[PDB]
Amino acid sequence: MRWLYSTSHKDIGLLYLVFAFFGGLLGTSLSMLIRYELALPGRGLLDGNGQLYNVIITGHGIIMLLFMVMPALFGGFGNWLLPIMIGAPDMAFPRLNNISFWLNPPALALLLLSTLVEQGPGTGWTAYPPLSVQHSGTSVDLAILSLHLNGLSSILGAVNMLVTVAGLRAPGMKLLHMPLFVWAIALTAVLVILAVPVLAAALVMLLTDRNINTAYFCESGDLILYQHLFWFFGHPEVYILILPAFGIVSQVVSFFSQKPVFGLTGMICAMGAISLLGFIVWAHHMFTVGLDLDTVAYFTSATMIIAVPTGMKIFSWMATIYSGRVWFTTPMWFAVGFICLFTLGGVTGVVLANAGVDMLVHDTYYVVAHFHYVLSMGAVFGIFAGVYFWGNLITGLGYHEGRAMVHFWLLFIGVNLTFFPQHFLGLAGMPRRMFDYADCFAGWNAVSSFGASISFISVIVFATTFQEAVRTVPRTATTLEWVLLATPAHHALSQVPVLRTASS
Amino acid sequence: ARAQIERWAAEHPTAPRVGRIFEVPLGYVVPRVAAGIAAAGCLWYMNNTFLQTYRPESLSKEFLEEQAKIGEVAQRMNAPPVYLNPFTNRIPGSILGPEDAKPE
Amino acid sequence: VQPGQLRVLEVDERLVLPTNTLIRLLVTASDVLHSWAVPALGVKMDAVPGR
Amino acid sequence: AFMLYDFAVGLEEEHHVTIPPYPWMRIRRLPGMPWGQDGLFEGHPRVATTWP
Amino acid sequence: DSPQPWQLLFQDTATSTAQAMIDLHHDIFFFLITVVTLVFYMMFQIITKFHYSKVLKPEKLTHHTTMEVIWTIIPTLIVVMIAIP
Amino acid sequence: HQTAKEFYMEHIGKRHPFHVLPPSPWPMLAGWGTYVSCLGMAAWFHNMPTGGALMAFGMANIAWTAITWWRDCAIEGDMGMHTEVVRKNFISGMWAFIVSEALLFVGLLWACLHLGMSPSVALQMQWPPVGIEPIGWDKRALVMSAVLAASYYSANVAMVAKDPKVVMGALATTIGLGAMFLADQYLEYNETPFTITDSPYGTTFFVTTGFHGMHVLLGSLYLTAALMMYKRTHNAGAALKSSILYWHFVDIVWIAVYGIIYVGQY
Amino acid sequence: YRPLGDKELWHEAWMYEDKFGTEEDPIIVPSLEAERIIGVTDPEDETLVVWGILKDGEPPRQFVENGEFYVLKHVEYIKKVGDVLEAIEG
Amino acid sequence: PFKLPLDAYILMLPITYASAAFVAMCCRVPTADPETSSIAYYEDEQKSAAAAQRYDNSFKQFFDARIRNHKVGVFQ
Amino acid sequence: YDFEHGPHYLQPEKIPNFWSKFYAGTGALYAVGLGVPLFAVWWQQSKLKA
Amino acid sequence: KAVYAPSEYFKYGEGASKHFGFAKHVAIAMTVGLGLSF
Ligand code: HEA
Ligand code: HEA
Ligand SMILES: [Cu+2]
Ligand SMILES: [Mg+2]
Repeated sequence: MRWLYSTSHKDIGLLYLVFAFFGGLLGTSLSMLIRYELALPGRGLLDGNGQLYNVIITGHGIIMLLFMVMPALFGGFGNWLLPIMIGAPDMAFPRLNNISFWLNPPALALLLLSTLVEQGPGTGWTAYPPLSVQHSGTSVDLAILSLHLNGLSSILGAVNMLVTVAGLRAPGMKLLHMPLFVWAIALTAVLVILAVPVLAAALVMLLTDRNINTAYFCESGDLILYQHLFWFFGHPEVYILILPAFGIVSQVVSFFSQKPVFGLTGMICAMGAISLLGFIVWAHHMFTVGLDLDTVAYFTSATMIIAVPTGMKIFSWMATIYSGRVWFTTPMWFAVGFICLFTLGGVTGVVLANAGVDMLVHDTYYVVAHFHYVLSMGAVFGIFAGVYFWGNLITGLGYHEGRAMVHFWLLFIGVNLTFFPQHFLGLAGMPRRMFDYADCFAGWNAVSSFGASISFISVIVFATTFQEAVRTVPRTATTLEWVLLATPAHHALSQVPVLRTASS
Repeated sequence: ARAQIERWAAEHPTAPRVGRIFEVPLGYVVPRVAAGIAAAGCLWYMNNTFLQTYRPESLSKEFLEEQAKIGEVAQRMNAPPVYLNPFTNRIPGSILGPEDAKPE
Repeated sequence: VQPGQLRVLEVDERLVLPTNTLIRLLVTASDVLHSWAVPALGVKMDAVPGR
Repeated sequence: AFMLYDFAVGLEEEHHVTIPPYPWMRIRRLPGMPWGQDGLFEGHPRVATTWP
Repeated sequence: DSPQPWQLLFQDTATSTAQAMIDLHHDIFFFLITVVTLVFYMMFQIITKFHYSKVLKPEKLTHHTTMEVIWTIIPTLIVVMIAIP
Repeated sequence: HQTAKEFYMEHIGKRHPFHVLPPSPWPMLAGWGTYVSCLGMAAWFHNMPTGGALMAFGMANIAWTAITWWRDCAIEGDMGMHTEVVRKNFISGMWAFIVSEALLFVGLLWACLHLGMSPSVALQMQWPPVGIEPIGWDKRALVMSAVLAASYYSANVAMVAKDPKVVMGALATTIGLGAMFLADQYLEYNETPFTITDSPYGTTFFVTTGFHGMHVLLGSLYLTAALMMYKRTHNAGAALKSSILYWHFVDIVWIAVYGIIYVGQY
Repeated sequence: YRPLGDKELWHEAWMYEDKFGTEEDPIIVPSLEAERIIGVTDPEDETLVVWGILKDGEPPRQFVENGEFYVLKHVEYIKKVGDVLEAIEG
Repeated sequence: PFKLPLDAYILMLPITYASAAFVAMCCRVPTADPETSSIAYYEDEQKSAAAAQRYDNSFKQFFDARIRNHKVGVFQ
Repeated sequence: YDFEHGPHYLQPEKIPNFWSKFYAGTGALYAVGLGVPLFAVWWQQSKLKA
Repeated sequence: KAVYAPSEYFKYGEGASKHFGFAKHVAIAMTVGLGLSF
């Protein structure tokens, strides 16, 4: 009854964290079938089924995108940490926060049920027509309705987050004293509210094309219109999944350096510039569909601008570590690893922005290596940095430092050996979304499938890190959740704290 | 900024503070990651050995030796054969194919 | 396939194109989306039903 | 006043303008409709059958 | 023409357009190498020189307007140098 | 129970002006109602027998859960749990929901602008397609625009009035004017010489006007629910203001809908 | 008391006191419980926040360097300044 | 809220450039060739060809003198 | 323990047999999350093999 | 006798960055990167 009828933010955030762990387990299971079909030339364990391989990659991409990183960063750490960090007693709409969580298990259930109906939804996670429309049966409708339910969940969560930050701050605390995780969650909520309904409209058009015999994307329609609407949604979507990671990395790096964050207003402005530029660059996913050269020209020139705010954020993190008193712990290694390895994920994005180069590497494994650098090593490292940072506060359990270092090194080795060879495959022209490849692509495919098993082993080793905790008493901190007891009370902040400005 | 550091170091007593960059000793970390890498290698080997339903005939040693006899040469239905990828294999521009070369 | 040929990549009927000549290629499709990609020539354009 | 005038000049006028079956008219990618044969709210189908 | 085993970079070309694309890619990679080298070397030196066994207590450094303007203005020049080709 | 109010005053009410809720069963029931209705909708698309009844069953359960949730919210308002800052937060949440619905309509009208502006060879590059007789602006649609502008002004009356009879009469006039916008859209949907299956023009027209009509119906029901709370205690608070805000949003949406579809023939 | 213009009437002043708490004259923080979290900014930097915990029956305590001293006092009512004492306007 | 630092206006120069370019690209599309709702637009061959070549040459004519000189790379 | 009004909303050292149920729940979570895709593979391939 | 807050930071320049040589390390990094790029 506690975990079904909750109105507290700390319980709903923990429910999000557990649901995100379940989604990560499902996606990791779906990702071993991909790398085990792709280990050797010919036909592997899927018995030469291409529809089943397409179903597997569709389900894997949708699950790891929407049901793992999004509920962990936005719904998980955001719901637990936002009202404590700003000093709010609760969320603004506590029963809306519960339906924000409780629309996610119906969506995941519909997505998993679509795999068992007819031949499944083998379309890719983008679901381009007329491939989505040609599929006889019911599975594609279930997958798109799963997408609708997840989108409505994210919209309602963003509504609650935006009213909470605006209207329930502590007295004396303006929008200058909030830590950078709060700013990241607020800008993420703004992006969600602006971008998700475009996807909802596009999927409504897809439903009417599939089932109502309409003419949105058909013989007499326009198939480029779907790609326009979908990528206008989908490129803000990948900055929704990465800004809370920036906030977490700011909090972690600031903590263990014994220093405040370098260039606070520059950090906020860089996050805002990233948020604003994400809505006008979306047709960098559509360089090969046959657009006019002026459109291609503008979207090439505009996409390269996003590098400058990100470079300022990275150099500001490095200046935060600079001239400090740094103690390297397990969450600290997950943030230094973030800084060193998100750079490798962004430099290839610069290459992909230039449309002349993108004529060669569109829909190859160069793209895949890029977006597994920025997601499996930017967002996953951000998720795991906060688990070893706030875990004793959130769950009450400590962790063994040695097994956590074992888990970190296993994950770090297993991801640098899975996707670094996928660059060379894509430069040599190996296409995406294929299970049988040419005989000369065998060596890097073997190395990548070797790396995936190391990744799976590090997934297994993570379950053995938890242990009992030691509880102490706080006196002072720089953020408001490190003066609370571990775990805090059900109504944390019994008295609402105020921020007093001194005579200076 | 120091007090939250000292509080986190008390709630996480297994994390050592001894004065070195890698605080956990490598004698603990290296054998366990080696064992994990070995288990991953065993899973990869099991997939390669026992989980294939069709091995291609173009990877048999007879096909491979007969291909290595030919080299990187492509046939044409309207022309003499041509050396594939002439820049990386350093074919000079005068030579177009095997048969058109007719070695001196 | 037979030795000297490439597995997966080989077709039965090729496309014959002269060199040193300006060629117009009109790419389209009949049922779903496709893409005509030849990485040696630097050409990759999507085949869209109607375009 | 004009809407109350409109409510009395409603379903009384008729159109007999039959439309030939053009490729963009009466799309039937899936046979029929989920509720029947004709469209919803459609009591007087216009596109012609038996196209001479 | 056709891909090769253990291949790193692009295939060989038969048009001037594709060779122009590959040359643009290598020109971008010229800048990327220097960016990654600077980031990795500075991260290593910051990690080694500011460990707590070396540092008695940290320094207060929240802002530096000159360095902020410098690392804002240098990558924008690189962006516009890349964009025109 | 008698000390539950005492405990609330001792620990929550006298310490901060924000509202802390007791545990509630309605979010979970609404989520699994969405699950049931999605299964019914997917079965009803492909003419599976007893699929439309299942979709109606799931929608009826969602409607009942939402009605009981909103009755609980109204009860909590009547017992004085909401201060002024809570009501300001209610209007802020309504503004965020309005922004989301606005971007939904922006994505919907993007399709009208794209498909109408550059007709394709499949249409023999003629917009509007031959056979299609488009709906004119010089007719019943202009009467609809007049009625909905009158509804805008009458809803604007009830926002500023202080006499309760004026507020009730203005709200009833706004609701009755909204009901005439929908009863006449039904007449357009019956007299129109095309279908949603006839060309992208008919497709975009019916989908966009249907979404607008659904929003008109939701706003009319929300204004009706805000009036009965005022008919009882002569006080509505955030229920009156947010319903007026939503109604003004619907009015502004009709300007874009009329000026893109009816005037621009897109 | 600091100027109460542009201050919300329920912010419970003592935070808006016109005093710099010294060792020999601390700022008395009222509280409904024996402990309370308060937040003090750096006197040389508005952007930096240190949150501390004051306890009932303790000596004066300074949170930031060169900052105010504080003493907690357990009370049954906290003056919700904005309609408690400026309506008095004494 | 706070005072924007000196970086954010160096940020705002290419951001304003990108926003202006986006507005211009959106504006110049309904004043182009294929955005005509008739087959009778192309029966006037002089005006159609003139409008289409005007749409061709704009923003390309700033690049013709370096297209002809193979300025397609940072280095040569 | 009193989760609503006690000092901690989660007291994991006071559930009886906590470390047994915790490992049982973790094992069940790993089992379901790693075995649901394999059941979906088995289900589709058993329909073609008919 | 009251509870005093401790001195928590040095001023930038007299702690452990006086012996770092920031510009020297940036010059070394740019030299190595430019050598590899060339
Ligand atoms: C969230 C993004 C994300 C992540 C993390 C991953 C992780 C991995 N992915 Fe990929 N992948 C995609 C996003 C991601 N992927 C997308 C979008 C596609 C395209 C689908 C389509 O085309 O439709 C794709 C497709 C894709 C391909 C291309 C297949 C094809 O082209 O057909 C390959 C090939 O190697 C691959 C492999 C892997 C491997 C070995 C990992 C490894 O990293 C394994 C995972 C290991 C982890 C450690 C991550 C799990 C994380 C947790 C368990 C943390 C949870 C913890 C808490 C919540 C506390 N996946
Ligand atoms: C975590 C999510 C995430 C993030 C943050 C990014 C970030 C970026 N991405 Fe990407 N991207 C994806 C997720 C993401 N992407 C996904 C999922 C796809 C495939 C979708 C699909 O089809 O399935 C994709 C594909 C994709 C494409 C389309 C290619 C194609 O599919 O054909 C492009 C093209 O422009 C692109 C570019 C960029 C750029 C320029 C950034 C920039 O934001 C990166 C900026 C960072 C840096 C540039 C490094 C830091 C900068 C410095 C250290 C300063 C030095 C820099 C310079 C001097 C320039 N990525
Ligand atoms: Cu993108
Ligand atoms: Mg593509």
